[PDB]
Amino acid sequence: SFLHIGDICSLYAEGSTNGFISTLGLVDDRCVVQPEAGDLNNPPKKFRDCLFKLCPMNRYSAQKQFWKASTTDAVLLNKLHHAADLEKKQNETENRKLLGTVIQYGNVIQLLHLKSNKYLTVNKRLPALLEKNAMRVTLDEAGNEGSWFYIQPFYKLRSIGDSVVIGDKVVLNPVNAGQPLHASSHQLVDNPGCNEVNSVNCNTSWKIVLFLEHHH
Repeated sequence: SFLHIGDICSLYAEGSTNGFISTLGLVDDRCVVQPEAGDLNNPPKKFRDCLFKLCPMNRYSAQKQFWKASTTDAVLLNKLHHAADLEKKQNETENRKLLGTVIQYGNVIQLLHLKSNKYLTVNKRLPALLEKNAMRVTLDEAGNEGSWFYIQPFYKLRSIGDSVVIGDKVVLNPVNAGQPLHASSHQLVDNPGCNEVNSVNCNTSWKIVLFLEHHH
């Protein structure tokens, strides 16, 4: 039972705080873990909100150049706009070819939160809202380089190059945005009950729990 691009899973954190990554609405871009909401044997009531789709690494170079422009030249801006469209089209095409391919440890993936249709994203230039020395994690619709994560093995049963097995505990390590995804114990003031997910050197493990195979 291996994990594939296109599979839909939930991510269960095991750390100082245990729980599935979830969100706080369609507008609020904060990611959290609610320990009391549920666990592996007793999953939370709103599980629709804990679902992520495993996606390939999107190209963002042309998009970034365009977003960046800024610029006064309309001719240039149109060339960049076109290039960004060709890039988005290439992601669409290539990502379709990758559907159903097995994910190997060391691969770069993106995590699409299905309910909000946004990617889990690390912001290398922003501190987390609560945990001081950590970097901020947010939900971003288009995503960016901060949405790129290496999926690495938490334990040595499997190594880089091996297929990721369902139920495996992994490290979600940003490619260049910062440190591993962390399930902190920093409780949100406004909410219960919810603890901040951020990016910082940590020992959190993330268990990949399969919900639906890609072909569905």
